[PDB]
Amino acid sequence: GMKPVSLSYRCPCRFFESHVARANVKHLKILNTPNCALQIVARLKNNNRQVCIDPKCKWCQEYLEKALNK
Amino acid sequence: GSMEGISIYTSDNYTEEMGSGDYDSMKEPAFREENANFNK
Repeated sequence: GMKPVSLSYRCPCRFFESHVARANVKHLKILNTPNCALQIVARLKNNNRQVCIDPKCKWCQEYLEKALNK
Repeated sequence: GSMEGISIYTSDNYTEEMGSGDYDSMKEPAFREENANFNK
């Protein structure tokens, strides 16, 4: 079988959804990419979609600090 | 976001998602306590 090389790309998302509600996302990741920018990555609950939230929002601010802990 | 924070993992670089979504509309809120600038 084979497996995608992975990692070889630039930015997972260059756009952000600036107004995501903590209510519509079940899981996030903090994309602190040295390659691109500080990105907020989230998975929608009902939509299940992988989207990115803008890091300048309010609830992401608390997320930022605590996400560094994994 | 959960209560005091969220506590999620820190991603260096990964391929769970390679392309940006259809999310074109982007305008961050500000305060959300008095008002969030966007009401709903």
